Amino acid sequence: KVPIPGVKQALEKKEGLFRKHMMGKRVNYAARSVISPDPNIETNEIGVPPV
DNA sequence: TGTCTTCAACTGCTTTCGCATGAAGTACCTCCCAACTACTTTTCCTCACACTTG
Repeated sequence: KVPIPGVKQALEKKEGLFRKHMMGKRVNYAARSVISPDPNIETNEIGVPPV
């Protein structure tokens, strides 16, 4: 009945410590935001909000 | 003596990335707690009978 996981469960499945914190990670110096159109910028630029 | 064949039980996975917002188990046990009522507690107060008198 929901037995605390051991190191084998800790390392595998969807997570696989390898998959959730090694093959992909959170990163610093990053932001996420809803994108808004704008034709006046270059086609190679990105409009960054002053925040 | 030696090699071969099918079935059923067992293994591991089968969208990604984030918000929310975290909450909730529970038997067995209880000692603690809050209660109503009664009972008990500490200081204080005030009167009273007998022998004897004449």
